[PDB]
Amino acid sequence: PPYTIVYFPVRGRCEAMRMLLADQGQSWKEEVVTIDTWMQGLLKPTCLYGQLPKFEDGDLTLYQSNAILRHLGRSLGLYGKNQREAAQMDMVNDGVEDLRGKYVTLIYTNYENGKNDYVKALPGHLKPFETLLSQNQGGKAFIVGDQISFADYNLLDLLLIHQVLAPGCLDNFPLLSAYVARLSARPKIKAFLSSPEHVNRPINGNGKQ
Amino acid sequence: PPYTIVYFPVRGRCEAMRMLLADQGQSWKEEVVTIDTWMQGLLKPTCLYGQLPKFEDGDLTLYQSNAILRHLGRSLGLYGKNQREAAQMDMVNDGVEDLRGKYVTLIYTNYENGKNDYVKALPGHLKPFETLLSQNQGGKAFIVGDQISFADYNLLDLLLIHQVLAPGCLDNFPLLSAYVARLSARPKIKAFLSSPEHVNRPINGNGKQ
Ligand SMILES: CCCCCCSC[C@H](NC(=O)CC[C@H]([NH3+])C(=O)O)C(=O)NCC(=O)O
Ligand SMILES: CCCCCCSC[C@H](NC(=O)CC[C@H]([NH3+])C(=O)O)C(=O)NCC(=O)O
Repeated sequence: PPYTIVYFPVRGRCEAMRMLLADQGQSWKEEVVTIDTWMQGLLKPTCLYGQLPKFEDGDLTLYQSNAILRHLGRSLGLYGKNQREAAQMDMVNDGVEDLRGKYVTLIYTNYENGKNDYVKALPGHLKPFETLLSQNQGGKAFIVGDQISFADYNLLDLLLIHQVLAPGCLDNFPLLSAYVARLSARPKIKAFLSSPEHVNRPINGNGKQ
Repeated sequence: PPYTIVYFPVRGRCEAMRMLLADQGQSWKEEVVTIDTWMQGLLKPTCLYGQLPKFEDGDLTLYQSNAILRHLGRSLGLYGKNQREAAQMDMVNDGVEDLRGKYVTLIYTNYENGKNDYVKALPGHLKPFETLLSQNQGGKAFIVGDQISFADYNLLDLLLIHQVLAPGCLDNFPLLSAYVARLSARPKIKAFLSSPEHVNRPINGNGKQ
C-alpha cells in the first residue's frame, strides 16, 4: 500500500476491486478523472494501453482491471490455498470477464435494440456459475473453495449489475441468488454498498443500466 | 500430467500453450474436434462455457485459454520470481488478450472491410509492448524479468500471426523484431514452428489470416 485508483466517475471495471479493498479493511485514494480532463489528452498518452483503470500500490503502477484484481488476490491472500484452486479461480474470473465484455457492448453499443435478446440469452451465460457453486459444497461457500477470492468479488459485481438490468434474472438460479444475498450481507460489503461514494456513482458512463 | 488439449484443428487460442509445452520439454495429446462433430451439438453442453479449448492436466480439467496458460505458468515456474513480476506479467498478458480479441473480431466478422483500418491502427496497439521491452534491460531479455514466462509465449504467438496479417508491421519496432527473432530461434520453439503438425494447422477456422 498505499493504494490509489485512477478512473472515470462510474462503477464499471473498478467496483469489484473497490469492494475487495473495502471488505479487506483497506483504505485507498480515489483519483477521479472527468471526461473533460480525459479529453484534454495529457493523461491518456501516459497510460500504458491508453486506458483506465490505473492503480498504484505504493511503488507499483498497474493497468488492466483483472491484472489489478489478481494482484490484490495474490498480495492479500485471496487466491486459494493451492494451484488447483488458483487455476479454477482464473477459469471463473475469465468467464466473468467474457460476460462483462458482452454486457459493456450491450450498454454502450446496442442498449435499445439488443436488450431483449441479451436478457433472453442471459440464463445460458449464468448457468456455468450455478454449476460451479453446486459443485462446491452445495453452493454454501464461495465460488472456488472455502475462502473468499478476488473472483468472488468480480462475480458478485457482475451479478449485482445484471439484477439492475434484468430484475428476475436469478429467479431460476437458487444457489446464485443465495450467494448474492450471502456475500452482500458481509458487514464491510454491506457498508460499502450503502456508502454515498458507491451510491452516487453511476454503473456505466452513458446513463444506461 | 498427462496433458491433453481438446480443440478445433486450428492454431487459434492453443498455439501459445503448445509452444510453452514444447519449449518446456513436455509432451501432450491432441484431441481434435472437427467442426462437423461440434455442430452435432453433443460435446458443447459438456463444456463449462460451451466452448473450447478444454485442457486436461492429470485429473484437473480446465477451460479458458488464459486460465490454462496461467496454470501452466504457475505449475512450470514461468510466472516470475516475485509478486511484482507476477502482476506485470498479468498486465502484459491482459494487453495481449485485448489485441487478440480485436484480431479475432477482424478475422471472423469483418475481414474484407476492416483489414486496412485494423492495420492502420495496429502500430498504436504494438507500441506498449515495445515500451515494456525497452524498460526491461533495454529489450535484450524477456517481456518481464530475465526469465521466460507464460506471457512471452502468448505475446510471441500474437506477433507471429500479426506478421502474417500485416507483413512488416514490426518494421518500426526494432526491439519487438529482435524479440520475435530471439524467441523463435530457441531450439525447441524452432523445432515446433517447423513441425508439419504446426505448419499444416491453419491459423484460424475460416480460411482467413
Ligand atoms: C466516460 C466513463 C465511461 C467509460 C468507462 C469505460 S471503461 C474505460 C475504458 N477502459 C477500458 O475499457 C479498460 C479495459 C481494460 N482491459 C481493463 O480491463 O482495464 C477507457 O479507459 N476508455 C478511455 C479511452 O479509451 O479513451
Ligand atoms: C468455429 C471454428 C473455428 C473457431 C476457432 C476459434 S476458438 C472457438 C470458440 N472458443 C472461444 O472463443 C474461446 C474463448 C475463451 N475465452 C477462451 O479464451 O478460451 C468456440 O469454442 N466456439 C464454439 C461455439 O461457440 O460454439
